[PDB]
Amino acid sequence: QVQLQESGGGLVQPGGSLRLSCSASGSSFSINTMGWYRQALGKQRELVANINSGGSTNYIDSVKGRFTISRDNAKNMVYLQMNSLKPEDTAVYFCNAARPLRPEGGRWLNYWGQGTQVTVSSAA
Amino acid sequence: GRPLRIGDETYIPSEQEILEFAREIGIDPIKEPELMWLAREGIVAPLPGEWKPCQDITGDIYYFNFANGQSMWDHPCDEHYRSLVIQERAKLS
Repeated sequence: QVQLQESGGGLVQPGGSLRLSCSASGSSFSINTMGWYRQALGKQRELVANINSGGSTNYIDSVKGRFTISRDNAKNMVYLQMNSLKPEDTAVYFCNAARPLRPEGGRWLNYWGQGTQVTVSSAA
Repeated sequence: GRPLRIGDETYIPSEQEILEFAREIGIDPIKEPELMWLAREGIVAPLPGEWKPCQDITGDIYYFNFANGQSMWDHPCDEHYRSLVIQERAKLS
């Protein structure tokens, strides 16, 4: 059973930096496509960044060049480095694990963490 | 969306993944352990023809047939395994 636990969220000043972490359980970690998604209040969940087993990454255009996704396969960890944070980055951030059952042409299963709040605010 | 690809043994489903797939195809595992082999077989079934696994921008996984543009949430073979579960249940009764 793949299970995800995010941490590192909270209040952050606009223009600041923040690193989110997620611990993943299960044996399939290194083959999974790991990702970060975010849901602004009242809105849909949206890709932030992801990274497949081979290390290919995709970023949503609004965070490209400010954010970086990385994985530590030995520790079963995913990370999101955030820079130049803006008010529109305020959202609940979820870690995602897309798990393949075949290297090609297979079923994939979709797992989610519970999310961590990031609030980009000058009250931080 | 974007096709799901691994890029450049671990693929064996967990007992928990098999339990969940068994429920999805209509098996009550606690009561019907004799049906679970259909879940073990069906969960690793290949996508037919030109079907590929994809993930949309909200993170939801779906299946897309690049040859004809058909799309669906479930694996295209899951309906076949639902039917086999019903037949196997009746056969064993």
